[PDB]
Amino acid sequence: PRAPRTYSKTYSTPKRPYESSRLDAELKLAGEFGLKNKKEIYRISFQLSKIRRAARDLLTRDEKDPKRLFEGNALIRRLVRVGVLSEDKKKLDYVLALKVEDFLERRLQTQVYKLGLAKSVHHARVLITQRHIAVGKQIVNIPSFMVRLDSEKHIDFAPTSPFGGARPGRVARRNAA
Amino acid sequence: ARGPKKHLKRLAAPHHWLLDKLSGCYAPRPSAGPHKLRESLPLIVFLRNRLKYALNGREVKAILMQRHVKVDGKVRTDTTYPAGFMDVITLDATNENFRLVYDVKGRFAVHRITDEEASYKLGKVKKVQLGKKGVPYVVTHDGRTIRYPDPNIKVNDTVKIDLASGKITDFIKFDAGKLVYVTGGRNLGRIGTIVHKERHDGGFDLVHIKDSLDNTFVTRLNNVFVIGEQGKPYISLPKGKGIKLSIAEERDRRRAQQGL
Amino acid sequence: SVGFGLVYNSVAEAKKFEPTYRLVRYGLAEKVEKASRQQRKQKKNRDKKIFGTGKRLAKKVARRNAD
Amino acid sequence: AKVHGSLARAGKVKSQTPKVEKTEKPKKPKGRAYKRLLYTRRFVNVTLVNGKRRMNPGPS
Amino acid sequence: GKGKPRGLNSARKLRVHRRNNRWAENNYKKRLLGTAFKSSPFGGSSHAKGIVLEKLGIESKQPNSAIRKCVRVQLIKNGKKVTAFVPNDGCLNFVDENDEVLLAGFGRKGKAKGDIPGVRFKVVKVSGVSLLALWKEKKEKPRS
RNA sequence: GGAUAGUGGCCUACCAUGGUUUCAACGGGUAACGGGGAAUAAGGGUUCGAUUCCGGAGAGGGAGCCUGAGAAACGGCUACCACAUCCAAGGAAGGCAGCAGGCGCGCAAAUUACCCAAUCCUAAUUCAGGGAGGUAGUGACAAUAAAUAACGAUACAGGGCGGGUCUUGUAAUUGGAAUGAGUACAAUGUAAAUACCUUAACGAGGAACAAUUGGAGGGCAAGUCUGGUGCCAGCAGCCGCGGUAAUUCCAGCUCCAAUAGCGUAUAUUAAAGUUGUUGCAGUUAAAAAGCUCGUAGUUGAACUUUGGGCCCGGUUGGCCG
RNA sequence: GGACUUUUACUUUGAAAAAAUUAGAGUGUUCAAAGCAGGCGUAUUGCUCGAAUAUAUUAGCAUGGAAUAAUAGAAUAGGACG
RNA sequence: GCCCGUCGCUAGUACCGAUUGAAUGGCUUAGUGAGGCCUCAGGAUCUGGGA
Ligand SMILES: [Mg+2]
Ligand SMILES: [Mg+2]
Ligand SMILES: [Mg+2]
Ligand SMILES: [Mg+2]
Ligand SMILES: [Mg+2]
Ligand SMILES: [Mg+2]
Ligand SMILES: [Mg+2]
Ligand SMILES: [Mg+2]
Ligand SMILES: [Mg+2]
Ligand SMILES: [Mg+2]
Ligand SMILES: [Mg+2]
Ligand SMILES: [Mg+2]
Ligand SMILES: [Mg+2]
Ligand SMILES: [Mg+2]
Ligand SMILES: [Mg+2]
Ligand SMILES: [Mg+2]
Ligand SMILES: [Mg+2]
Ligand SMILES: [Mg+2]
Ligand SMILES: [Mg+2]
Ligand SMILES: [Mg+2]
Ligand SMILES: [Mg+2]
Ligand SMILES: [Mg+2]
Ligand SMILES: [Mg+2]
Ligand SMILES: [Mg+2]
Ligand SMILES: [Mg+2]
Ligand SMILES: [Mg+2]
Ligand SMILES: [Mg+2]
Ligand SMILES: [Mg+2]
Ligand SMILES: [Mg+2]
Ligand SMILES: [Mg+2]
Ligand SMILES: [Mg+2]
Ligand SMILES: [Mg+2]
Ligand SMILES: [Mg+2]
Ligand SMILES: [Mg+2]
Ligand SMILES: [Mg+2]
Ligand SMILES: [Mg+2]
Ligand SMILES: [Mg+2]
Ligand SMILES: [Mg+2]
Ligand SMILES: [Mg+2]
Repeated sequence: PRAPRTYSKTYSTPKRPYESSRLDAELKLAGEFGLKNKKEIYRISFQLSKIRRAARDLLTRDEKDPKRLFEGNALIRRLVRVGVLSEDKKKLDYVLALKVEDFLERRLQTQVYKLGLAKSVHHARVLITQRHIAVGKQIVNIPSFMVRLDSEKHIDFAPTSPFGGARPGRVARRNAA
Repeated sequence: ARGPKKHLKRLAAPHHWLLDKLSGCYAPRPSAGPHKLRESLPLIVFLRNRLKYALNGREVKAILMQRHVKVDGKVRTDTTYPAGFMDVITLDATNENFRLVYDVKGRFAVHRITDEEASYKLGKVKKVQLGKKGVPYVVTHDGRTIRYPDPNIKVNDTVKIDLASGKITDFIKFDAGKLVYVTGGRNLGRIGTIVHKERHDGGFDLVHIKDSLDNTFVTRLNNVFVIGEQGKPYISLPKGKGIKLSIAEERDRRRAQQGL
Repeated sequence: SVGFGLVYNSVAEAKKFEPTYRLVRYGLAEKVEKASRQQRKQKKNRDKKIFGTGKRLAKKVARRNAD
Repeated sequence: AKVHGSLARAGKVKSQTPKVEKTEKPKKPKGRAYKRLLYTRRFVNVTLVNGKRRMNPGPS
Repeated sequence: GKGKPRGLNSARKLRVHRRNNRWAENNYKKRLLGTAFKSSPFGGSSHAKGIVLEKLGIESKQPNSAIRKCVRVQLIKNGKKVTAFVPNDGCLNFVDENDEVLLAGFGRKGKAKGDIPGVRFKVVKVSGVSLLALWKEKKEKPRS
C-alpha cells in the first residue's frame, strides 16, 4: 500500500582490496583534506565514474546530437556552478579528465581551510560540526557541503557561534566563575 | 473480481493530476459521470491541489456543501465529480470561471475566463443516430444528448452548447483545415488545424496536424477535437497556445526571464 | 520558523470552518472527552447482540428468581 | 580411517598457556583523528631508507 | 566454419544446442535436478540446527596427524545424521552431548574442508549460544 | 434445439470423421502465480521477482446456493470430509492467507498500544463508520548524512639557513578555549502524545562520554618480537603450518584493512572466452559416429533500369556582418 | 463511388502508448539518501516559474525505402493486349 | 624408483534385495450417495382459480 521510498548507495568499492599502491595513495588524500572514512574517498570516486560514464557516453553521439548538447551543456553547467571544472573547459571533452582531487578541494571542510580560518584542515572539520560557521543565517554542519563558488563569497561565521560574534560560550562562562 | 472497484491507490492515479506520492496511500477515485475516469479530473484536486483554495480534503467537502461550486451551470456537489476537458467551473464566490483545458504538457491547467465565455460549451460529437419515435440526437465527448440537431452535423464535429438550456446553435465541421485540439496520446495539448485524414477502413483513422509553427505531427482521430478556424478559435486557449516548445526551447526561455 | 496560518472574516466563520482540534488548542472549544476508541467498539458489539429495547429482557432475567 | 580417537586433550594448550593479562595503554583516536595520524605516521617522517622501509620492525 | 550453424534461421538449433550442452555445467544441473533439496542434508538452507548424538574425535588426513574433535548431529528438521567439526582450542568441553547445536557449511560448496576426512559442517552455537562467545568468556552456557 | 446476459460442443439429439504433433504435440517436472520490475556495470549476457503498482486465484479442503446491479461471497448460508469448542449428555456453536496476539514449524521475521488529524472510502450521508489508512512502540532488513576531539606554550632533539625563530614535530607537568551524547524550564511538534528542528539551565580530561571487527608465511596489507605447546592441542576457503629456537597454533606486545560497523554460512552475478550469437575447445590434454546412404532441420552460383540530362529547394560551414 | 489488385522477409519514421523503477533536466532537502517542490514584493489582504525529457526493443497498427533473401508468372499456350 | 590387483581393519556414500514392502499428494473406473437448485405431486391454513 505504501508508496516505495526510493534509496541509493553513494560509494563504490575497489575490486582488488589490497592494492597498497592505491592504498597509501588513498590515505594521502584522506589525511590531506581531513577525511574520516576512506569511504569519503570511495564515495567521491563513485559520482566521478558516474559523470564519466555519463559524459564519455555523450561523446559517442554524432557531434552535437540533439540530447548530447541539452544534457551536455546541462552537465558542464552543473560542475562549474560548483567550481570543479574551470571556466575554460565547458565543451565537455575535458570533463572526462576531472581527476578526483578537484572534487575534494571544493568541499566545505576544505575551503574553510584555504580561506585561512582553519588553523588545521581538522580544526575545520571540528568547528563546522559545533554550531559554528554558516553561509547565510543558514548554519552548515556538513563538512561535505560542496560549496558552489557563488556562496563561497559569504562563509564568515554564524551569528550564534561564539567564534564569529556571540555570547561567550558554554565552558568559558564558568571558567570565569 | 466480484463487481465494482471503488478505491484508487496512489500511482494508479492519472499522472496529469500531479499528486505527490507520499500523502497517504490513495488518490480520490473519480465518480461516474460525464467524463471517462482516466480522462478527467475531480473537484477535490482542483480545489485542493492545482488551485490551493482548500488545505485538506475535509475542507473541500465543507466548501461544496454551501453550493459554492457550479460546473457547466449546475451545483454539482460530488467531491470526486469527474470534471473533464472543456467543462466550465463557475465559482459563486469570487465570481470566477474556468474552462477545463490541457497544457501542451498534457495536464489540466487553471485558465480563468470571462463571464460571457462562461456560458457556452462545445463537444466533439461521438455519435449520431435516430432514436425513440425517430427523433435524431447527438451525443458528445462530455456525456449529453441533444435532440433534434441539423442533418448537417455528422460525427466528429464540435457543437456550441448554450448550457443555460440544452440546444446547439453552431457546429464546426471536421474537414481539411479546421482548428483542432489534440485530446489524447501525448501530442496531447498541441494545436492546429488540419493536414488530412487517412481513412483505414477497419479502424483507427489517422489525423495529420500542422501546428502554427510549421511543425507536423499525427495522432488518432478519436483524439482530435476540431475547435474552429485557423487562428480563429471558438474558446480562449491558455498561455502559449500549445505549440510544443522543445526541451532546449523551453529552457532557453526559462533562463530568458533571468533578471529580478 | 516558517509556518502557515489564516484569519477569518469573523469569529463565527473561524469556529465553524476550523478543525475542532484547533479550537481546543485555543480555549475556544471545550476538551470534553470520549471513551477510548476500542472501548465503544465493544459496546457496539455488545449492543448488536440485543434485538429491540433491551428494556424487556430485564423482564425475564429477573424472572428466573423463581426458575 | 579411525574415527574414535581420544578426547582427553580437548583444549590442551589454551588451558596451559601462562595467561599474561592485557596491559593498559592510552586511548587511541577515531576515524578522522586516527587516519590523520597515519597520514603523518606514514608520510611526513619516513620510517627509514636502509634499503627500504618496514612498517613493523621488531629487532632491526 | 568448424562447427555451429551460422545461417540466420538456425536459432532453434543454437538455443537447444546450448540448452542441451549447459547440462555439463555442474552448478547448472545441481540447481536444476535440485540436488540441494534431495541430497545435501541441510534443507538447501543456509544453516540447520541439530542435536548431538556422540562426541567423536577423527584422525586427521595425511600428511597431518592430529585428532579433530567433532560431533555426530541429528538434524532436527530432517532426521538426517551428520558429523560436524567443533572448531577452536577446546570447545569440545562446551558441547555436552545431547545438547542443541547450530550448524553451518564450510565455505567449500560441500566438499569437506581440510585434513578432517568427510565432514562438511561446523558448529556455530551449542545450547543456542554463540560458541566463540563461550571460548572468549563473554557468555555462559545455560543450565541445559 | 436447449440453456446462457449473450457467442460457442457450453449442453443435447441426429449425422460425419475429424483435431494436435520433431516447427516437439502428448505426458512429466516446477523447492511456478504472471507482469511493472530486482541483482550483476565493456558489450553480448546471467540470475531473480512470495513481497508497496496492475492482472489473476483463494479464504481448512470440496461442492452447492440464497440475496443482489454485481458473489458460486465464505469476517453469507447448505451438505459432505478434516479440524475443532461449550453442555445440565437433551443439545448448541466455531473458519485470522484482516489488525494484533498465541501454538507449531524452523536458519528465519515486531505491539494483544493510539486516532479518524491526514490520505481516501461507504451510508439515508458536511456530522456516522473505516485494525482501509495514519500515530507511536518493537526494529544494525536495507539506504543517507558522519562524534569519539580541536589549538596552543614549553622542554630536551632532529632538521632549516652553535641551537636561532622558520616548525618537522617526539614530548608521560601544563593550557585556557569549543561542544553534543546525555539531561531539561519552554515553546514548537502532535488527534493526544513521542522524536526531530529551535533553545535557557546543566552537561569532557584519561576513572574518560574509554570503537569495533577481523587479520599480520603466500594469494594479501601488516613482525622469521617475547612467552607457551611439542605432529599434542589447535590453525589452515586453497598452497600449507605444529614432531622443542613456530614468520601460521595459545598469548603479551607491536603492526595492517575496513570502520558504526565488521566476520561466518548459503545462494547468486561479475571475473568466465570454464556454456563461447558476439566468443571456446575436439592430431597427441576432455571430445570427430567404423563406413556410406538419407528424411526432418540448417544452407544454397550467377544474370531483369543501369547510365546520362534538366530542375526545385532544403542543412551544416565558409568570406563577409 | 466503381471496377481489380502475386505473395513475404528486412529497414525507416510515426502513432498507440500507467504510474512508481531506471536514465535524466530544474530546484541549494543546513548536506546527502530524498522530496516535487519552490522562488519573488508592496512580507497591508500577491507576484510568479514549475511538476521536463528520455524509455517498449518481441507482436499488432501506420508510413517512407526497393539494395539484400525468398514466392509466384507464357512451353501441349488453357498465355497477353482489343 | 615407481607401481598393480585380490586379501584384512575403520568409516561414509549410493546401488541390488524376500517383505505382491510402506508413505504422501494428483487424477480416476465401479458401487453407494449428502445437499441446495430445477421439476411432478402434496395441502398444516388463508384466503381470492391464488398463495
Ligand atoms: Mg469517490
Ligand atoms: Mg468508532
Ligand atoms: Mg441498532
Ligand atoms: Mg557427459
Ligand atoms: Mg558414528
Ligand atoms: Mg517439516
Ligand atoms: Mg453445433
Ligand atoms: Mg475416428
Ligand atoms: Mg525437444
Ligand atoms: Mg507453487
Ligand atoms: Mg541488460
Ligand atoms: Mg555464467
Ligand atoms: Mg510478483
Ligand atoms: Mg517467477
Ligand atoms: Mg511460496
Ligand atoms: Mg465459498
Ligand atoms: Mg476472517
Ligand atoms: Mg471478504
Ligand atoms: Mg436438561
Ligand atoms: Mg497475524
Ligand atoms: Mg531477521
Ligand atoms: Mg492498523
Ligand atoms: Mg496499521
Ligand atoms: Mg564511544
Ligand atoms: Mg574527556
Ligand atoms: Mg585485535
Ligand atoms: Mg605483505
Ligand atoms: Mg595436499
Ligand atoms: Mg600471534
Ligand atoms: Mg566487505
Ligand atoms: Mg552477432
Ligand atoms: Mg575450453
Ligand atoms: Mg591417452
Ligand atoms: Mg572418423
Ligand atoms: Mg545415425
Ligand atoms: Mg543468391
Ligand atoms: Mg518513437
Ligand atoms: Mg500387505
Ligand atoms: Mg427441470
